[PDB]
Amino acid sequence: DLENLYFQGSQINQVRPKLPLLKILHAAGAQGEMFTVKEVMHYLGQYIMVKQLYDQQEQHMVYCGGDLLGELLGRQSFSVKDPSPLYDMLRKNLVT
Ligand SMILES: COc1ccc(C2=N[C@@H](c3ccc(Cl)cc3)[C@@H](c3ccc(Cl)cc3)N2C(=O)N2CCNC(=O)C2)c(OC(C)C)c1
Repeated sequence: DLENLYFQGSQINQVRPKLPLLKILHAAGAQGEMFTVKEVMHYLGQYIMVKQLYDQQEQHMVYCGGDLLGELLGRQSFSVKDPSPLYDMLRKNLVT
């Protein structure tokens, strides 16, 4: 089966975060250094919640400036409604 052959070694698609992003996931309670992209998103959400980087009024708004997360994103702020910067950062900080 060629479809089986193609997908072998590639059915979970784990990533190894680059060291600064790994430190963020660890601060949100992650362990080890291999994750699914779904796990990375869970831990990043948790990180923002535990470091209180969101705005209690406009909870879609993240103020990451002066946090390690802001350094990785190259931003002072972002909205979960317009998550382009997060896509960019994860493309650069997740290794297959
Ligand atoms: C209107 O209020 C909302 C609405 C949605 C999100 C959100 N939306 C989820 C989400 C957003 C963008 C992408 Cl690309 C993926 C997932 C996910 C998330 C995951 C990673 C990051 Cl870096 C930020 C947010 N994410 C969350 O982490 N949420 C889910 C909703 N409530 C929560 O308890 C936490 C949200 O996130 C806060 C952490 C800012 C707040």
